[PDB]
Amino acid sequence: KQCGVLEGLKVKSEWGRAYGSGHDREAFSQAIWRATFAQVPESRSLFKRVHGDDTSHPAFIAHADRVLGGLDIAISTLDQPATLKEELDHLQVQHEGRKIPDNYFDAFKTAILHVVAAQLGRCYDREAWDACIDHIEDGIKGHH
Amino acid sequence: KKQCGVLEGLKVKSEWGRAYGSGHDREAFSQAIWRATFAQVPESRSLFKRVHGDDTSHPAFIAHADRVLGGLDIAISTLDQPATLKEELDHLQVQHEGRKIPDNYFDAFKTAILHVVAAQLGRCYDREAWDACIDHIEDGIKGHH
Amino acid sequence: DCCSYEDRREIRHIWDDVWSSSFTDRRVAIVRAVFDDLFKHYPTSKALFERVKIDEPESGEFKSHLVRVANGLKLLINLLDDTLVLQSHLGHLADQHIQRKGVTKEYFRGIGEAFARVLPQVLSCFNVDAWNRCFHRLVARIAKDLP
Amino acid sequence: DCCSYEDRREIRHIWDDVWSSSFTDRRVAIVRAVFDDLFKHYPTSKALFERVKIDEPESGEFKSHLVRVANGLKLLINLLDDTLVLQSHLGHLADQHIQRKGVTKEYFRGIGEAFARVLPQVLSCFNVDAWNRCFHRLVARIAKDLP
Amino acid sequence: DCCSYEDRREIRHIWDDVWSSSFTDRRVAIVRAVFDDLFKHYPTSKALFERVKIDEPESGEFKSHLVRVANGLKLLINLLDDTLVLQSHLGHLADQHIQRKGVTKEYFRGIGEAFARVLPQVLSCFNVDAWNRCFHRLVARIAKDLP
Amino acid sequence: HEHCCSEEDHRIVQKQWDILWRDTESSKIKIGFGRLLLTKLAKDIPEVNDLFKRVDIEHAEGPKFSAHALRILNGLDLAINLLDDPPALDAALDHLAHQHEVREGVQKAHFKKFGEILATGLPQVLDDYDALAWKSCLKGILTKISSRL
Amino acid sequence: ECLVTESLKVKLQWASAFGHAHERVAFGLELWRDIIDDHPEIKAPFSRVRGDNIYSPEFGAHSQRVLSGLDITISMLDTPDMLAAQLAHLKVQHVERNLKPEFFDIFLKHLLHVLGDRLGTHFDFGAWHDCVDQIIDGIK
Amino acid sequence: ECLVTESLKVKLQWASAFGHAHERVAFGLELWRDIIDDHPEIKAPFSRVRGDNIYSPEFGAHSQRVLSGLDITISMLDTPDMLAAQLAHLKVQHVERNLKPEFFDIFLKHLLHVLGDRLGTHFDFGAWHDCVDQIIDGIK
Amino acid sequence: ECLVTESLKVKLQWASAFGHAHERVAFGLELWRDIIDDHPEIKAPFSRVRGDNIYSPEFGAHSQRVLSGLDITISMLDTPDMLAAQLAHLKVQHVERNLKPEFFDIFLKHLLHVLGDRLGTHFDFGAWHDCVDQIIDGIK
Amino acid sequence: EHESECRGDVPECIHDLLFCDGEKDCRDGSDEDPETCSLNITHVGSSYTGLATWTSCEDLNPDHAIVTITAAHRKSFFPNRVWLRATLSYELDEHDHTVSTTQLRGFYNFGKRELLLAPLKGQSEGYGVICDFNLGDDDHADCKIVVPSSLFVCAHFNAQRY
Amino acid sequence: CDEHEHQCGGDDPQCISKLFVCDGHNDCRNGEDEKDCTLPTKAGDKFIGDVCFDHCTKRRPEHMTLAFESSSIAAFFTPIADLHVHIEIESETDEDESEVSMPADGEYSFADHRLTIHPPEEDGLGLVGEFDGYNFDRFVGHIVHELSEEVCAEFIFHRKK
Ligand code: HEM
Ligand code: HEM
Ligand code: HEM
Ligand code: HEM
Ligand code: HEM
Ligand code: HEM
Ligand code: HEM
Ligand code: HEM
Ligand code: HEM
Repeated sequence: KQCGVLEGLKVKSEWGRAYGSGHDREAFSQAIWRATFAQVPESRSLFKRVHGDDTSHPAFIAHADRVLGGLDIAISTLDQPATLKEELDHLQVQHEGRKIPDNYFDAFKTAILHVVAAQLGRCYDREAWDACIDHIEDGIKGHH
Repeated sequence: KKQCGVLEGLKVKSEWGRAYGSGHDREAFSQAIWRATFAQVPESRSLFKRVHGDDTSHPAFIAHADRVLGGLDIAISTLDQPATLKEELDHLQVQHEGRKIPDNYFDAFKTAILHVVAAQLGRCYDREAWDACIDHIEDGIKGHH
Repeated sequence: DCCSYEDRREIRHIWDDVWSSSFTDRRVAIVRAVFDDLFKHYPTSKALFERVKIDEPESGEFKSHLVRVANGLKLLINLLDDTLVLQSHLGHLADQHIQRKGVTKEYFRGIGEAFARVLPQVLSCFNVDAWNRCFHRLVARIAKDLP
Repeated sequence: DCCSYEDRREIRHIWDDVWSSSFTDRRVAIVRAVFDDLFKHYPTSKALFERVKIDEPESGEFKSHLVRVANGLKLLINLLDDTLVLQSHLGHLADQHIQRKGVTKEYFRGIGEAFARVLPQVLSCFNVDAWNRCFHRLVARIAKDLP
Repeated sequence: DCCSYEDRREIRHIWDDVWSSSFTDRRVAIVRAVFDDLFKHYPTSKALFERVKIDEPESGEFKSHLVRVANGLKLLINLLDDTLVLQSHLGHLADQHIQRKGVTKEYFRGIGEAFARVLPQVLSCFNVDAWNRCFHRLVARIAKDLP
Repeated sequence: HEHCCSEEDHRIVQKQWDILWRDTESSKIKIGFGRLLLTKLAKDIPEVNDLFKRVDIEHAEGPKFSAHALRILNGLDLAINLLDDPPALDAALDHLAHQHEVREGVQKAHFKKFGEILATGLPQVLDDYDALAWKSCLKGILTKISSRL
Repeated sequence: ECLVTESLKVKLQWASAFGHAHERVAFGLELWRDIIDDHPEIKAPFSRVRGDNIYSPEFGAHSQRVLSGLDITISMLDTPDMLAAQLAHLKVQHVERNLKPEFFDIFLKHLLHVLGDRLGTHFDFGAWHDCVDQIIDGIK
Repeated sequence: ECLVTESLKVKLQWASAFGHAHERVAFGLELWRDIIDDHPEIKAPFSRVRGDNIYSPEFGAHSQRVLSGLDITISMLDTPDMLAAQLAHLKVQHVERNLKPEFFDIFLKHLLHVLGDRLGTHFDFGAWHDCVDQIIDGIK
Repeated sequence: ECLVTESLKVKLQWASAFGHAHERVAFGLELWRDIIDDHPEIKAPFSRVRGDNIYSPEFGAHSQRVLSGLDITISMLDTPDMLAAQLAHLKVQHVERNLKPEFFDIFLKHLLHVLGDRLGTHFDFGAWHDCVDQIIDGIK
Repeated sequence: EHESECRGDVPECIHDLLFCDGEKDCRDGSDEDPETCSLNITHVGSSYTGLATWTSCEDLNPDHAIVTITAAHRKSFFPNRVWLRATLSYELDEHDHTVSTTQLRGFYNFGKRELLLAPLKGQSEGYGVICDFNLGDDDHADCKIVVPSSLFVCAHFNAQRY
Repeated sequence: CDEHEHQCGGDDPQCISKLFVCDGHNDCRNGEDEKDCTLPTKAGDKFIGDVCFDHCTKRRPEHMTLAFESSSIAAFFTPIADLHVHIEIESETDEDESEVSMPADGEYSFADHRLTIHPPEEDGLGLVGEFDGYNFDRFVGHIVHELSEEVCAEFIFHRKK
């Protein structure tokens, strides 16, 4: 149920195998979002500034890499509880300036799980992953 | 035929090495000989009632056949030393002596090995060479010329 | 009970997942959690290892202990494709444990479980049965001549 | 008459059947039967080889003769894929036969038959024509400068 | 403007057609025609190279000049698959041209054309665009300061 | 259900065990390699010397004994080449035990040595091998022999 | 002159050329075989490990314990504090035996030799040769 | 005794074993590494090219300029007249530096060494060894 | 200490590494090239076979006659009686030429060298090194 | 090698002396079915053909070459193999259309599906022939004339039947 | 294709990443990646294999059976559709007439047509189904050590009718 400092590095290893090199990454991004929007149709309104109407437009592709790019930093360091809280706290002020219900990034949680499972080599522990990214979710929300 | 022809003695010694091989094909190479023999002499199966020789694919019998080749390997292995052969061979006499083997049967078991070897082997061998050597061994186990 | 063969290939992959790095950050944190799991069931052993300043969990020294345990343990595994060089290096590693006092034959059979209770939480695909079988024949050959 | 090429590959297999072993039991018995077949047609030659105690068929010495004949003969064959090293080693092996008395040019052309006489009886598949052609150009280059 | 990569493979084949030989008959006649085409547009440069007896087209010496130009030029190309060894050898080849009088930063940019006007007659398939682009970044760096 | 002597191991054994017989003839090999195994036994346990009187062990190079040395390795050989397809092997070895049964004065503790000779004897005569593998299989052959004693 | 970047490179190249498993033993024994052909006296101290014949086992065992040591060293070579600790414990093992201070300086010469053939032309000698000194001096 | 037929053969075998591209640099650096292990003093004059560490670049650059020279030499080795001209210009470059006349005679010994492994048993030593002398003497 | 078993092993390993045909000559010439680089004086006695240049033919011929000898020796190495006979005849060939008793002891050192690379880590040094002595002493 | 996969749904790998035996040694007993025992290929008088390229000997330039089966026997007690005799014939190109005619004997193996022959003895220009019928039908082939010792590939001809 | 990419081209090859087959909308410009979203294996379907060769020896069975409790589709994102499967094995030996039916849960992937079974016991034997893509009465699927990715034992399954 907690980050379980051993289990913390479990996902740290798995994530490396899933989030890969090459242009598949750009494809690995598309999956997550195409999954998310199908759960919450009206969440696209929040992206009017990034051309989030259609998801295949080049301006949007850029947006999604930064998202993974950002999330890579998070999972990269669960070893140092200091630097995480520093780096993570940065993301708070990013989202804080607009209205994100606690319903959405519960669904974006469900989205990453499924996509990872497919992309990954048939073996991973859900309840291990479930905890760690949820710790990050408690982070950006700003309060637990 | 030739009296073992001490040169020709080692001819078969080499060929036999190429035929009798490594791996599980040996277990298969055994099955051939017997399946061949019994088809020539239907009533010879009676002698094997002790080894479960009714059916030939039963595991207890497979063991029996390897010892037979295993035994015969020793024979053909040494035709160089006329002493040790007569020693090793003489052992086989007392093995078979305790039961009734007509001179008809192991004449047929002679015919059996020939055919099987030819197939198993690489298209080239001299029959009249082989014919002599194993027949020398046959004169051995029979106990008398 | 018979290390066999396939079990060793099973190991060589399992061990390659935990050991893969040129940094020591990971190899440390894993093995430290082995003993940290050990001492919870045999606090008496903790009275030993006083030479290395055990009392400090994060010492500038204590790491330099566990690090040599790994590189010693990893040294075993990379011999399994070549035996007969194991025995020699096995017998050596045995004698280094008899020259001190407080090493009980009961402690080894304990850590055999210690990996099994907490070795996987690091990996995903893991064979408990394999790792547990070929590990005894390592450890049961250390405690032979020792009390 | 033209050793050619294919004939040499023909040899290299034929020779590999007779020579295959690390023991000398076989290589001896074959070459001994060569001369044993030779002396039957040229008993005069038997008056030579007195240095080696020929009169004892099974001597502790005589074997140590035939053994060096083989290893010398086998030394020829393993050069046929590389010529120009043959001539040198051919000319050498020639001169070692002119330093003595009683070696007739007629004797070599005899043993050419001696293998053809009885070398088949050891093997099964055998090419008489090939072995006979490429063997002369070996021997007819030993008797060149010799009476 | 960006040697890129594919352009280099383009070169490596082009250069392999002109350079292929162990004799110098061809490599000479080609490079001699480069300067012979150069001097027609900059006769002032011909006043330099007096040390090598330029005045004799056919000299026993002058060839020994152009030959070292090629082997120097060919030395560049065979480094393009391995950079960082170019710079070092580039900077060296630069300084050997500042130790003398009469280097026209202007003349380097001249010979850039000289090949482009005397290459397409030795070969058949030729890429003008490629050879012209990756050649400047060679010459533009051997005329880095001045001269 | 046996874990011991798993399938993958004896494949290694048969491959390594076959490196000896790559050479032709080979009769002289396993005569000699067999002649050592019995003598080197007598110099540890002297008691067994009496058992071989019928074959005249007193002559090491003696023909009458030499022919016995073949049939022990050859009998061992068919055991190894038959390791695969287990249900046959059980019957194969069963017939050896009974063969040692009618012979009297054969003590179970002898084999325990004969293994230790061979287990440390073998590593001299081979190029490479995994001692762990051979250890498993030879416990199979030896332990099942003597089960009649 | 060893610091930060020029150290980091030694780690990556240590991973590759050092290999794994049966390939590792073959690496170690290929090292010592260099130096013993060069400096014949060096086999005097190894009478404990039967360094009579290096190809024999039990030395094979030894030489692997050796290289394993460099792993511990080179692996922690980033964090300066904890480095000295192993270097401290290491020297202790070498106090009680007869050495010369010149054999050490010899060792690094013939080690960086063997890495040459496997890495061909690719590596920083400067990075190695200086940063193996920071390992070697701690033993004196 | 050289320059004709026996010269021609050196050209053909120079083509093969000398290789090309990345394979060429790897050839040169494999040469010097021979002689510096044999004759340690030889690295004194190279302080200009940072011959401290041969594996470092800028020496890599140098040693290739070296071999490139033999190309010019061996390439024109048929036509006797023009040969001396390069040999003349070449010596001039070596006048101003501290050498011993014995290092040259050493060089050809260790060069024909390395060609051994790549050509195995196939070549005329007599052709090389004598016809590299016609290159080496022009430098004295 | 050479016995029935520890001898047998040398035969099997002699078969493998010694190779065949064009691969055999390449083996022999790779041997001598070791020792002549180490001990330069050794080429004095070979002026008969033009041991000026080993890569030249006629020496190639020689060195193969050499190894062929070891075959005769090692092949019969099981049967002790007939062994001495060849060893007896062999020494006779070496009586009439200038040797040192130390060159022999040198030979076996550099022969077991070359077998190292082809066999890597797999063989009994003890078996070879002692059982080549039983060959070498018969020559004294 | 030295074994032949079975013919059916589920591929097994069974030793070559156990086909057309009179005992089922597979899972499904593929070895008893006339999709295998059919002798259509070695019935006496059949003949294969197709012009041969020569690589190794004679360098004759491509010209027709036939194989023919003069007499076949199958022994009642060892039905695994069909012993047979043949005559190879190929066109030497001199002036008039002429042919040298080897004469052969050998066995036909139901496992490999490949008949293989050899020269008899004291026959001019001793060759042997290896025909693999691994294609679908019992016609066509990929043969090769070989030297009888090495099984070295003398001449390769892809042969049909008329 | 390249690595994890999938080849949709009928007559004009178009190379697309694996995560977009049965994505829910048109990515392949043919339109040939959306035709296939019908799942082939329906609950109650029962497959029975026969052995090909077996070195991973738990019971080294003669032949083994496989049944579907229930397929299920995660609604929103459906390239992958998870499964419950029994695996029945009816053994026999000297002694015993033992049985087994271990439950597990795999997933069938419309991408490369493979189905997986995550190890039923702790022994770490994954079963890797592979259809050809056009048939669905038989698959050549074979067992794998989940950690090592090595082919150990094959079976040829059939649907029963
Ligand atoms: C683990 C979950 C998430 C992480 C790590 C994450 C991270 C980030 C990052 C790194 C940026 C980059 C901003 C920049 O470069 O300037 C960003 C932008 C953004 N994120 Fe997220 N995010 C997450 C979840 C969400 C969710 C669930 C939503 C909405 C439902 C959301 C909405 C946005 C928006 C609208 C922006 C762009 C704001 C702008 O362009 O002004 N994010 N996010
Ligand atoms: C070259 C020919 C033969 C050889 C070398 C040979 C050899 C042997 C050998 C070595 C054994 C093993 C005995 C043991 O381990 O207890 C044996 C057993 C046996 N042989 Fe033969 N044999 C040959 C021919 C025959 C023939 C033709 C028959 C009968 C037609 C026959 C009948 C038997 C029987 C019945 C046994 C088993 C007796 C028992 O179980 O007590 N043998 N033979
Ligand atoms: C399970 C596998 C184990 C391995 C492979 C192992 C190996 C080693 C090695 C190589 C050292 C360093 C020796 C040296 O530097 O020469 C060491 C140190 C030590 N080990 Fe272990 N060890 C193991 C388990 C244990 C256990 C379970 C205990 C006690 C319960 C123990 C007690 C010690 C102690 C006390 C030292 C410190 C030696 C000192 O005081 O200097 N080890 N071990
Ligand atoms: C056919 C191929 C032959 C080969 C390759 C061959 C080769 C050799 C060799 C290598 C030796 C030993 C020389 C040495 O130790 O330095 C030898 C010895 C001898 N050969 Fe031959 N030989 C052949 C045939 C013959 C024949 C046909 C005769 C006589 C009819 C003959 C007469 C001798 C004699 C007398 C010696 C003994 C030299 C001595 O007394 O020490 N050889 N041969
Ligand atoms: C385009 C590529 C060029 C390359 C790669 C090149 C390279 C070389 C090289 C390697 C040498 C011999 C240097 C030595 O022996 O140390 C040389 C000589 C020379 N080069 Fe160039 N060169 C080039 C173009 C030019 C041009 C365009 C000029 C003048 C317009 C020039 C003028 C000279 C002169 C005068 C010498 C003779 C040096 C002396 O007097 O001793 N080069 N060049
Ligand atoms: C390890 C594998 C062994 C095998 C495969 C084996 C095999 C054989 C066989 C087959 C025989 C009977 C020969 C025949 O029936 O003609 C035999 C005889 C005998 N074996 Fe063994 N044996 C083994 C080990 C031993 C050991 C360890 C001993 C004693 C310590 C032993 C003592 C004997 C004796 C005394 C005989 C009596 C032979 C006679 O009466 O002439 N065997 N062995
Ligand atoms: C270059 C880095 C070196 C490291 C990291 C190193 C490390 C070690 C280690 C870990 C041990 C064994 C401790 C144990 O088994 O518990 C040891 C023993 C030994 N080292 Fe080294 N060593 C190095 C260099 C050398 C060199 C150059 C020599 C030269 C002869 C040498 C000679 C020995 C000897 C003779 C022993 C045996 C001590 C014994 O068995 O009593 N070492 N070394
Ligand atoms: C065997 C034929 C040799 C040839 C063809 C040759 C050729 C050359 C060439 C072309 C250069 C450079 C000229 C330039 O960069 O413009 C040079 C420089 C040099 N050579 Fe050689 N060389 C040979 C032998 C030697 C030998 C045996 C030594 C021994 C140490 C040596 C030492 C040097 C040194 C130190 C330099 C550097 C000069 C500097 O940096 O100013 N060379 N050589
Ligand atoms: C190690 C085992 C050795 C064996 C088995 C051996 C054997 C032989 C043989 C067979 C010959 C030629 C006899 C002939 O052609 O008829 C020979 C010649 C020669 N051996 Fe050795 N030899 C050995 C060691 C040595 C060594 C260490 C040297 C050192 C220099 C040496 C120097 C020579 C020389 C110079 C000749 C030439 C005789 C000549 O050409 O006239 N040998 N040896």
